[PDB]
Amino acid sequence: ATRRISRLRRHTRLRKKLSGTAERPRLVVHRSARHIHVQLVNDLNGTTVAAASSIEADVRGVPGDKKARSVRVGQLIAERAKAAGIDTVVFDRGGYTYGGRIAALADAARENGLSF
Amino acid sequence: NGRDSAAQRLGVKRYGGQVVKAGEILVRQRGTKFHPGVNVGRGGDDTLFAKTAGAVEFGIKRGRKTVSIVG
Amino acid sequence: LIPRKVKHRKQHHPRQRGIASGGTTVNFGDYGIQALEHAYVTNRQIESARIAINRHIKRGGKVWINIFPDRPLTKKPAETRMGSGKGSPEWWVANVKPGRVLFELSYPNEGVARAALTRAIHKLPIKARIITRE
Amino acid sequence: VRPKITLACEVCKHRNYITKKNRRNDPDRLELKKFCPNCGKHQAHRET
Amino acid sequence: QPRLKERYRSEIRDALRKQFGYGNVMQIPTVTKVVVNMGVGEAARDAKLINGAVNDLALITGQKPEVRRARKSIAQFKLREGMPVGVRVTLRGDRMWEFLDRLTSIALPRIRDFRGLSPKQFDGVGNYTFGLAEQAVFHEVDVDKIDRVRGMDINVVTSAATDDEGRALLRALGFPFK
Amino acid sequence: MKSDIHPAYEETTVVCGCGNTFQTRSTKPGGRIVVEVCSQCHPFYTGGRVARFEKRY
RNA sequence: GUUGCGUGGUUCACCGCGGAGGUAGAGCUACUGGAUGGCCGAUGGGUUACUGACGUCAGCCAAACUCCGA
RNA sequence: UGCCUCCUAAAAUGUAACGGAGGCGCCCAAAGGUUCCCUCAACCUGGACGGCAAUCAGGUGGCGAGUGUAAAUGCACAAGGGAGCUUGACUGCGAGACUUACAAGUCAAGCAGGGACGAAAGUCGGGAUUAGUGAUCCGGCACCCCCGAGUGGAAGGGGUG
RNA sequence: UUACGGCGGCCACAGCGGCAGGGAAACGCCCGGUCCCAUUCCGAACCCGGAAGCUAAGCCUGCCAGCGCCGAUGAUACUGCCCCUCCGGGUGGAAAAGUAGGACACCGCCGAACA
Ligand SMILES: [Mg+2]
Ligand SMILES: [Mg+2]
Ligand SMILES: [Mg+2]
Ligand SMILES: [Mg+2]
Ligand SMILES: [Mg+2]
Ligand SMILES: [Mg+2]
Ligand SMILES: [Mg+2]
Ligand SMILES: [Mg+2]
Ligand SMILES: [Mg+2]
Ligand SMILES: [Mg+2]
Ligand SMILES: [Mg+2]
Ligand SMILES: [Mg+2]
Ligand SMILES: [Mg+2]
Ligand SMILES: [Mg+2]
Ligand SMILES: [Mg+2]
Ligand SMILES: [Mg+2]
Ligand SMILES: [Mg+2]
Ligand SMILES: [Mg+2]
Ligand SMILES: [Mg+2]
Ligand SMILES: [Mg+2]
Ligand SMILES: [Mg+2]
Ligand SMILES: [Mg+2]
Ligand SMILES: [Mg+2]
Ligand SMILES: [Mg+2]
Ligand SMILES: [Mg+2]
Ligand SMILES: [Mg+2]
Ligand SMILES: [Mg+2]
Ligand SMILES: [Mg+2]
Ligand SMILES: [Mg+2]
Ligand SMILES: [Mg+2]
Ligand SMILES: [Mg+2]
Ligand SMILES: [Zn+2]
Ligand SMILES: [Zn+2]
Repeated sequence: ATRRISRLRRHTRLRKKLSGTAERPRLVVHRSARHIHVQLVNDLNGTTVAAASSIEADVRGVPGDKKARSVRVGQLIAERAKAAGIDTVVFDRGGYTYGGRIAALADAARENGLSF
Repeated sequence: NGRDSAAQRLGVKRYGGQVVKAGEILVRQRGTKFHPGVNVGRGGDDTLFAKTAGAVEFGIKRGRKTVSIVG
Repeated sequence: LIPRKVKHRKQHHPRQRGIASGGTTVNFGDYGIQALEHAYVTNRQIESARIAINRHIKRGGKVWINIFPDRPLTKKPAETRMGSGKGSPEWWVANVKPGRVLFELSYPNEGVARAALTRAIHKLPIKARIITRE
Repeated sequence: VRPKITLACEVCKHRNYITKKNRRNDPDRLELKKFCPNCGKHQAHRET
Repeated sequence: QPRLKERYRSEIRDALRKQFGYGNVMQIPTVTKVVVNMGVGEAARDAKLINGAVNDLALITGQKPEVRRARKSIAQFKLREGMPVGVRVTLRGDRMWEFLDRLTSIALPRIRDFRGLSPKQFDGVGNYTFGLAEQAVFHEVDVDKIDRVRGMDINVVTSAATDDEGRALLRALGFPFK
Repeated sequence: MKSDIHPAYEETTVVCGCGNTFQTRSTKPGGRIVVEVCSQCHPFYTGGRVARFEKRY
């Protein structure tokens, strides 16, 4: 409840300065206690171009913990973005603090090819 | 009584539909009576200049009156 | 009849044009006095008319004054040349437009009520008539 | 109370910046890191 | 393991469920936190409460408290803005459990003329408040090394939504009421 | 932050003259605490002029 | 204003289209102030017929009031 | 008697009076930059001192608090409150504009150097904005080594701050 | 395609509030503080490893004009330009308030079960 409201507040605050275009989409995240989600939005027409989450074959292809799952989905979304033809994005915290699973996602994508 | 200060010549300088060059001042104001939109900077004293050549466009952005430039 | 406070001691004269749009009908009593011309009715005139009505009825009935003189008027000292600062407030005045109801009265006897209202009207610097609550 | 102070590069001693400070609030000499055009980079500066 | 918490989870939850027919298991009242604050008056005079309040609250409770500074300025109280006037700590979890157990066991009966906590000091929502007036009888603090005497207050906050449920929860936990 | 700020909170044991003894974790005192009254022994937990004239006269 | 040399409809008028407004008016339980009559009753008064706060019910006022608005 | 804010001022700008109201001749080495986080006043209930009003807890509360300082326009998306690191309170520029008799005044994207913060995107050429100021002449100081009255120096002058 | 989780558009006709129904995937509530990280005190929050329990809450669906919001037409106020000596009139614009009414949102992209 209040956690949801405060998260939305922080996400809006950070989004005030952060949009993401067609050439440089928005690396948005959505983390839950059980899973995470990530997609590229291109906040110019509201048209998602690539997406990923933690509910795939990776839900059992787990070499460790939630951090390993985040790393795997980072690789997956990086491959999806390369397939789409995207090599620069803007990372969106989604209102959560950078670090942990989010950091694993971010650096997994970073060394998997995305230039952000 | 009897004192005063100089008139500051505030207000809108370019209106909707006007073709402007990059850097043209559009609105002189105190505070953000209008708010910068796409292709519109603010300036150190809320000056709302044009960052690109185009046409002026006034709009609404959930409460805030905005000025934007369309190319 | 003087206000307890005003935010601006010196104000521009109230504009004397148009017809009154509010307070054009009797609302409190069943008899009233309706103005027909613009004027600056003063607290002294209001007090005179109120005392006239009260001292003619001498008992019973109720009188309402639905106007308050809260607009100040200034006057310079008598012996002074032109233009050395605005003068100090001297009078308290109410801006009255045609159609505005000035006084409200209720009384068992229509004749006495009408006589008292006429006595009040003859003390005011306006042409005024007597209107009923239909 | 707020005099005009000058800051000189600690290396080349060139006077590059002039500003103000409150003498009572900072009774000692101001220290700042400012870009020195002569040295070509940022150096420590001190009041003169 | 907190014995009072174990006793709660063993029987008090069932007792509250019997007393009030909750449709789900987590509608049962539960204490959320315990808050103890000073609100000293020696803020504009001698300004020495870090030893007067913190040094005793820490040993009384188990955690160092937070310092609260004045939110305004009052000439009548000689109150200025910006200096500490009160020190507040909050106790939660097993620390709160142990503090409540120790209180209800040895501290509450041990003050002067203990005639029981009044059961009418509820806030109307399901949380209770009461306070002493001197250096409490906590054996953690002894008179031999204390400054001028000062009392304290406790706010106990529960998941209960009604005063009757809060009173029942406190009574089951062991609060001696009238 | 719990590095050096919070006081020590280590296991203790309360011994009462009544006999009611329980063990918890208390502050800097690591030893025992000797008490004479507990919740099991304190009061409130376990509970005429005419007559005076009659007995006087 | 006149006049020489450049420019040539760029000026102005009407019609259409795109724009900013806070005047007239109006309103105010939309703010800041003023203000009439009731109901309720805050305080103060010697058990209170005396001051009658706040709200609320109707009616009002404003260059430095504006939820509005030509 | 100069500068800033409101009304007069008649819904662009501008507009007089010995017209109606106020402010300025500063302040802050953080009250500057950046990153991250938070939401106030008031009212109600409960609570030793503590009471109308000190700190505490729970509700209600979208701006009625607050903004270094007058007022206006803004700011709750915070420009308000808290904390970490720092000195961009830079250097060389600047397309294009507002205002304007002239002299002045004002805004400015962006480029380069060398940096601060940030994981990055980015932001940063003082301060929510608008007052806190004085032309030219003549002198002082630091630096560059530009001219140097036969020559070499020097005196003196010159440029930058 | 049905109805769910996100991202947006728009910023009340969309809000607030009341009344009912849901936990497949999911979203949350939830278990602990060993590791990253943090409390001007508190693993309350943030962060970390999880699913013992659950829709009671959040959330979603449907119904409510209750508060709140939108709001005509006509008339009037006001008004540009003419007539006119004022009075008023012609001609062209045209409110605010109020009334009738509306309304418990609408639209796009991605993902899961189902399609
Ligand atoms: Mg002015
Ligand atoms: Mg500035
Ligand atoms: Mg009116
Ligand atoms: Mg007469
Ligand atoms: Mg200092
Ligand atoms: Mg218009
Ligand atoms: Mg105005
Ligand atoms: Mg008017
Ligand atoms: Mg009003
Ligand atoms: Mg007005
Ligand atoms: Mg004006
Ligand atoms: Mg104007
Ligand atoms: Mg002065
Ligand atoms: Mg600041
Ligand atoms: Mg800082
Ligand atoms: Mg701030
Ligand atoms: Mg400077
Ligand atoms: Mg230039
Ligand atoms: Mg650089
Ligand atoms: Mg820049
Ligand atoms: Mg300032
Ligand atoms: Mg001279
Ligand atoms: Mg020579
Ligand atoms: Mg020389
Ligand atoms: Mg399920
Ligand atoms: Mg925890
Ligand atoms: Mg639920
Ligand atoms: Mg339910
Ligand atoms: Mg109409
Ligand atoms: Mg209307
Ligand atoms: Mg609704
Ligand atoms: Zn140097
Ligand atoms: Zn005992």
